[PDB]
Amino acid sequence: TSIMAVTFKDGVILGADSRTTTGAYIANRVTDKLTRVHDKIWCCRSGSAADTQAIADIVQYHLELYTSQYGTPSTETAASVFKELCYENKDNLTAGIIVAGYDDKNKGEVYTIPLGGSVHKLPYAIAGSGSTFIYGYCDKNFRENMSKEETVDFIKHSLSQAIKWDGSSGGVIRMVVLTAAGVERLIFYPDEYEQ
Amino acid sequence: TSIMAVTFKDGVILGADSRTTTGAYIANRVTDKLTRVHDKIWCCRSGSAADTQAIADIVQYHLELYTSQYGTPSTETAASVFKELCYENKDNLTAGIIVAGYDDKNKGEVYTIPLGGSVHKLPYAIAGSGSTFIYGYCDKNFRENMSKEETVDFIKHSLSQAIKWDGSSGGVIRMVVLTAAGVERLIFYPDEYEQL
Amino acid sequence: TTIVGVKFNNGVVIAADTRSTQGPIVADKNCAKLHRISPKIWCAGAGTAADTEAVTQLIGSNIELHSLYTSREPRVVSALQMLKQHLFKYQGHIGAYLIVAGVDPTGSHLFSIHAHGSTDVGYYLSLGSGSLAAMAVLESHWKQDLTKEEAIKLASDAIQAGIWNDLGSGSNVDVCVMEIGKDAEYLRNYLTPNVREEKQKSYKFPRGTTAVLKESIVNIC
Amino acid sequence: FNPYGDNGGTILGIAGEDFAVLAGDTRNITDYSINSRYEPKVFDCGDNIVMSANGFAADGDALVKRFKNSVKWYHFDHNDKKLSINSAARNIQHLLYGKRFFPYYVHTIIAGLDEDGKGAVYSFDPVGSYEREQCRAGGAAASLIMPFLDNQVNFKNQYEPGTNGKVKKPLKYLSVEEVIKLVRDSFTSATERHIQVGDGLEILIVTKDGVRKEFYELKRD
Amino acid sequence: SSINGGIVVAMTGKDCVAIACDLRLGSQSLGVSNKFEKIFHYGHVFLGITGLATDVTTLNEMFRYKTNLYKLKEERAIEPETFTQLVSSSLYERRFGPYFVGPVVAGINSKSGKPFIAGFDLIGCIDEAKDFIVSGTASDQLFGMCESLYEPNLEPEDLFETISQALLNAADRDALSGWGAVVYIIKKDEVVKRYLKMRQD
Amino acid sequence: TTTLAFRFQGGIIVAVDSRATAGNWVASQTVKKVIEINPFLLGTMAGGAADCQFWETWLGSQCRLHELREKERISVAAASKILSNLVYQYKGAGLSMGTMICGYTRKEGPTIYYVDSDGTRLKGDIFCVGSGQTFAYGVLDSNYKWDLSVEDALYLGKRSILAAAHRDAYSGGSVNLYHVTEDGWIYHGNHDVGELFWKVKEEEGSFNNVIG
Amino acid sequence: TQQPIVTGTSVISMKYDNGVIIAADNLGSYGSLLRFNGVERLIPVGDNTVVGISGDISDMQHIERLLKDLVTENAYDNPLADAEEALEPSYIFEYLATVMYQRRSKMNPLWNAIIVAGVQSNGDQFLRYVNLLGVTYSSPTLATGFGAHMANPLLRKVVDRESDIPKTTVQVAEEAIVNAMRVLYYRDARSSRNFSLAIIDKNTGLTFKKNLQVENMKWDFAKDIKGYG
Amino acid sequence: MDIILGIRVQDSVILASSKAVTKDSDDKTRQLSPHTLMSFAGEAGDTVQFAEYIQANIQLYSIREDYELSPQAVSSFVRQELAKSIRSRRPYQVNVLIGGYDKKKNKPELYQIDYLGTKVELPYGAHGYSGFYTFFLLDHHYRPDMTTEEGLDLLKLCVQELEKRMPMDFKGVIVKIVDKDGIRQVDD
Amino acid sequence: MDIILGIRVQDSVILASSKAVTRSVLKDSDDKTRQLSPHTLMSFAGEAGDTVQFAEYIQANIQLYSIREDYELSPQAVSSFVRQELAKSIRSRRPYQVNVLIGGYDKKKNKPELYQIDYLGTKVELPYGAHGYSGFYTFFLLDHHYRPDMTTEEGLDLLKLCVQELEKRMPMDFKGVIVKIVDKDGIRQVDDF
Repeated sequence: TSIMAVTFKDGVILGADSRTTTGAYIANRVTDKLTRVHDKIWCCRSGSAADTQAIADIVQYHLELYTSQYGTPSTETAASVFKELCYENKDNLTAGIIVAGYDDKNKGEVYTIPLGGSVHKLPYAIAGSGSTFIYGYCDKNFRENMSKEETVDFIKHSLSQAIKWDGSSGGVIRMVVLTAAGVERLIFYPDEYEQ
Repeated sequence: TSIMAVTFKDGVILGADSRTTTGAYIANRVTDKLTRVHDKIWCCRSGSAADTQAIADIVQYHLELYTSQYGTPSTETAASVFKELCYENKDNLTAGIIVAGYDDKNKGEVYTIPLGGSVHKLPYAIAGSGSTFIYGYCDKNFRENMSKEETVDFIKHSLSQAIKWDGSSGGVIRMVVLTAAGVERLIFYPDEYEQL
Repeated sequence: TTIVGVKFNNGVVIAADTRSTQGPIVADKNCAKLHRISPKIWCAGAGTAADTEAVTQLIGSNIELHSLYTSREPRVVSALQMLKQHLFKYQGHIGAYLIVAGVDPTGSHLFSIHAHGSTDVGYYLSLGSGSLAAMAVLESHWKQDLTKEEAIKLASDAIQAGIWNDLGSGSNVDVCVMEIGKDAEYLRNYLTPNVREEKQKSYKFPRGTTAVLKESIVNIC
Repeated sequence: FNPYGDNGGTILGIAGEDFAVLAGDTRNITDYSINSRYEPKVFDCGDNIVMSANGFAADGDALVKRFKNSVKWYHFDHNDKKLSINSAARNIQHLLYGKRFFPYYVHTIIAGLDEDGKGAVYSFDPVGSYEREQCRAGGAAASLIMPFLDNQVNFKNQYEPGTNGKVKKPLKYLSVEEVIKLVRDSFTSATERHIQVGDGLEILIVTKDGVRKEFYELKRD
Repeated sequence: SSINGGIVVAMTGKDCVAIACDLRLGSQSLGVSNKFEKIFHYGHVFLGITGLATDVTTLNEMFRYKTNLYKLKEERAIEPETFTQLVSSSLYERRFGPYFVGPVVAGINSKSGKPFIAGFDLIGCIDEAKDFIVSGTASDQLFGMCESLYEPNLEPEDLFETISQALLNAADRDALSGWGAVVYIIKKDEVVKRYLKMRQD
Repeated sequence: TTTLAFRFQGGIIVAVDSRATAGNWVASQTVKKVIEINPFLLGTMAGGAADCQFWETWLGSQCRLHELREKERISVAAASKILSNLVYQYKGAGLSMGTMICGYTRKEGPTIYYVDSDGTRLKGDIFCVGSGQTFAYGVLDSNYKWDLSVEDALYLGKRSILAAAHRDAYSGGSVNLYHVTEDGWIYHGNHDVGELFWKVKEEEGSFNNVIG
Repeated sequence: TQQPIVTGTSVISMKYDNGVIIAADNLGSYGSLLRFNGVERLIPVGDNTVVGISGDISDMQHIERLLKDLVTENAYDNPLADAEEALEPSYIFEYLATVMYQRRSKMNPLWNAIIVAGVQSNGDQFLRYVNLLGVTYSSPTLATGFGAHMANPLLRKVVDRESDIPKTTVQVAEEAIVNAMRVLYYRDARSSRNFSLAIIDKNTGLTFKKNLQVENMKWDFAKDIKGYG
Repeated sequence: MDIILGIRVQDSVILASSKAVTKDSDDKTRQLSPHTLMSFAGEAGDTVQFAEYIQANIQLYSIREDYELSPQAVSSFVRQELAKSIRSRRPYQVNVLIGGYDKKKNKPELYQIDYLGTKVELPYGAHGYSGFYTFFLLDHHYRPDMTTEEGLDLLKLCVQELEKRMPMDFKGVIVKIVDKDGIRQVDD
Repeated sequence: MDIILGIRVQDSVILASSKAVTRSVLKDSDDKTRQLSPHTLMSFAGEAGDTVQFAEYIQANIQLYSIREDYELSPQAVSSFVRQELAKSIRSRRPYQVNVLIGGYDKKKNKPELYQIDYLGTKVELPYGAHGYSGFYTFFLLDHHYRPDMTTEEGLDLLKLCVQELEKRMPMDFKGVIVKIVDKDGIRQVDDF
């Protein structure tokens, strides 16, 4: 419902909320919208849950085969696999997917795949129903070559605004940092971003 | 359409875009969406042009009659007239109105009448198709008391973002300031706000 | 169907084409679309022709009665208000889309009125099926300082573009100029670029070709 | 998704005593917008056979190219034997009926010379019914041309003067010039009364010598 | 509308007019009558009505009523232009409830002496043409025939032949018309009514 | 469209009109509504022209193959049942067809079968299928007998077609006659309906209601 | 396939005496939301072909991948793949039209309007149009979608017939294209201020201009409009 | 459904009406005037209501003026009533045949009025599909100088053709004759 | 539209089928029956085209079985086969809209048998039955007058009464009826009914 990915200076941070609603009722108050595809190169998905889970499983299997047979996949390879899966089933699935990854050569890459199967790189990406309320703010407060803490603060502010102004979005704020050091998981509770 | 009204220390400030579209075609690019219903009471209209114009004319007539009979109506009175008109004919009208006025209450006053004819009094209000993209921003850059220049800059930034991200909004930015000195009209062209 | 209005430094100019069709068939090839509301307040209509004619005549009669009652020259704002209130009362069922130009003691005015009852103000306006080509031409070749000749030529060029590029528009061009301080000047068939050209044969039947059963005389006189 | 569309053309085929004429307008349009002013629809398919499909442009082009391929394969498989007009008509009928449940949205007219050397015109319906005729018009202006041809070619409703409608006007041989004049007059009238008709007239004449082409200008140049 | 059939065509000649109409009346495919005339005259102005036959008869009766009252009140026969305005106003009075008719008015003004023809739409939009007016289920064929055949300033003898040929050839291509035709040639003081011989009847 | 066919001592008489209309506009008045299946078989066109032409030409090809293989002319019943079985496969796909298969064979004499697009196939003596079938069928029923000469039968067919054309707005541009005998069909020309109406009114005192 | 999600905008093109000019904006609208910017919709094929695509952009990427594959395939076992056996605008247009018609016939169309522009090997300018349903036609000036209603009337004022093509210089055609783009930005709600333009000339070759911006706009008179009465 | 037929012979008007209501003794006729009869067909009891209303109006006129209306005036009145009915809520779905003998001109007359309000005054007429199965015979065996017996024989032929060639069983027919002496019913 | 009636007596089965083929009336002498076997007859009604095809298919299958086995199928076996075919067709792409009556004479038991089957596949063994709307008009007569011990003449009289009632009551004119009789001597057709 509120999904984001930003590449600052040393890697990529992907952030999301944790609210899953089956209508006006909250079906899952704390859901993990961040799914691992490989060790690196993994981000969050929006839209229908079943389609996104199936696409994520298929992409994970395909990239496992790619790693076993031809070396190590890049972020663009995962973006292409997602694009093919979304485009060939254009009339069958409604997912919407952002893919974020890290590698030594490029040091952080993001790809956006909306409904219809198109793919765009962009320096930062926002998606979901709540992101509609943060289009201006994210445009007014994004800079290239930021530090990790500044990126965490920017994601926290944007996701807090999205949670506040969207009914179907917002539990806790989950963040994943992918850099050369490794993969780091962060969680921010409502008492933090609401104040 | 993107419309907003914010109260500051010396009064109230109203801002609007100048785009009217029929489907995907821009019928008007110099639209004036700021309507005067009393000397220091103005309204911002969104939705059906005919409904909003008719409601504004009727409210202006009622306020003129009130002035002839009673004196100077308050902004709450104009908001009440708008609410009555919108609520009585909710099934046949599509109009979202923001009523902003400066009077002895000071610091300006803003009322919101969304679809359905409800009334809400807010320090600042946004409306239109382009407001959805500037909600969070306006919640992070608003303060209760601001000067004239700061308020103008805030309006300019908000409407610039709304025009940038909404295809139904565009053109020039028109602003109206209501203070004890009177009424001021400001125009900001695309060569100015497309950067800041 | 293409109607254009352009304001110039000393008044307003309105122009239209002279084609009236029903479906893909051309009914009238010299139809008049410039309707006179008052001697110096004119209007051009698009949409249902009958509705446009009836509403213009009704508003003109009402404004004439008002002018006689008040002993003052009619104002185009009064006509605009009457038209907009009437159309809003009928909620767009009266399919008239009007461009109203005029000159009153308060100056020259140009407005556009839609079926549902919404009005717009501008220095140049276009309405109809060929309105997009006319609007493109107006956007391409307009400036603040326009003489009467420049405004007339711009309106005529917009109408010509609408004629040449829109299938629903064609035939001739009619132009009315208000020109504050002067009488309104009407120019019907200002441009006639669509002659029919001579046919290859004459089709005059010989007398007696048609077989006649009975011939009588009607007492009508 | 709607897999069909209309491009608004008009074609006409007339068979003479020793010649055939197939004419068509060159205007391609869609929903009151002019796609092109010169988009030919009448093609020489070979073996002195001239074919024209009117209506859906894509289906017409597909049918024309399929018929040309069929002619090529017929020449390959039968020692370059010339394809007769009736054989071509039957082959086109089979081609049209092969997709009856997803039919071409076109009306087809083919013209040539028969095995005896006389002009032959064959008309087809969208689902594959064909008949040999002397004069056949297709398109949106067919209803505005066929009565005129019936009056001026078959001399219908005409009688010799002085007989009080007892002796019909005898049929007379018409040269190719007279057919050309009648076609030009009919297309001029169609251009006058139909918005979708008229940017240029292209005529193909088939005789024993071969196929020749003529072009004339219409309104909306 | 378009369930009874019928076509009317009016043309303007030199100091004269012509108005012709078919005679078929039917219920869809079935033919009922071959004598249903669709042309009437009041004073010196002629009116032809196509479309629903019931509405044709109702309009004829109402217009005769109004014209008789006009003659009684004003002590003068009504002119073609005033009658055209009256018909347009009467048709517009039934907005949203219109008569499913196509009217055509013809006649020569008594005072000025010039010919006049006009046509009306469903709701009374006046279409004034100086060459010809057509109405009915075969209006496309009538338009084609008139565009191909009509010439300006025709003598009544040639005008009759032209309008008769146009009407007959247009009716021969229409399934809901062509059970007999009647033509009126109208001059300053003389009117001639002729019946035509045609196929299918 | 009337397309009548009846049996008599001399064989079979088939009579059709030639009017084709689309949206109340007459598309053509020279439409051949009789399909010559082979030198010994005729069929009538009603419903969809393309379906009738295509499938009756296919039936002619099948009959040619049958006569090549069996060295014997195919009976009318066999050809009619072949056509009916072919049509029954395509039922529900939108085919529209009403046909009269008429043939004179040595074994079965003169025979007329009616086959529609719904799969019905029935043998009969008199058939009239079309928009104006009622008037022609009434005329035939009023003036039928298994004693008529060839000329009387041809005139009866012309009269029935004329009545149908006069009382139906979708029928009648011309009249086409065919006479089927054991040696095949004979074509008896094309007669204009307009002239035929006047000729019949002058000879027989019918159509008094029409002024002439 | 069944409905477009992310859509492009009008593509305009015209012929001048020595070649073709084709321009298109860089917007990736998502309905009423201008979601994506900097999207290139003019695909260069070879040194002599430019393909302009309007409509669904996922299908645009699909057919540009198809064009890349076709270029790769043309070079296989072709020693003259760069001199005389190279791809031509006519071949590319025929392949694209065949693909579009085959997609239409299967009720699974590519929601695009495509303009193919270039210079043939004999020096003749090629400029043709295709779309869904496989409808093809040619004209001295072409425009897709919204630009078909506003850009074409202006361009036809310069090149109205075939005989006008030899009389039009490259400068006049480029000025007309820029003016048409400015008008489209004036009156189209799905338009963008930035656009790309390609010129194919028989002598000079392929010139690509990216990051162009609409300028010299008029907004001063808007200060004089107030209210609606 | 229901069959209504009428033939005007040189000195009489013959009207034939179906006797089936979906009863076998149904009289679908009303004597409007001693020299004017009307047969009605179509929908349900709206037909009876319309016929009774017309009959009451005509009887009131005859009582007031002591002078019966001509068939033309009666037909015009019925056509006006139907035309008013169609343009308002609750229209009448009634098709009528009016047969009357004009004493002033000494002549029979027959009028056919549709439910919409269309009047023709044919020499012979029918309402419904009965025109399809009979109009050929009436186009072949009708003269303007025929007598009453010839008209009765022609009507018998038409009724037999209707029975033979119509899938609907209308349960016989009832025949009325209008002439100088008034209205009689044929008992054959 | 089509009247199909069947009655069973102590030693015979009587079947009656209408003649009208109206769709305007084309044929008035249609025989809506097929001889499955010398002791088994089938009467059919329903949709046009389907009935004749289904009847001929059943007849061909029964004749093929009889030729292959040199033995005649009992009426119960034929009824079961027809019901199974209808039940298979009910869930196919193009089901047959056919209602059938089967009249047979079991020679092994020397006993008449009557079966009624609908297009759905509901088979019932009844002393008498009807397909369509004729049941509504003839059921009173059949319930009041029928006896298990009846002769051919009594059954014919009852059928005449039922046909007269149908003529007096049915708004549709079925234009007579054709009556066939199945007994130990085979199948016969009566005349002057």
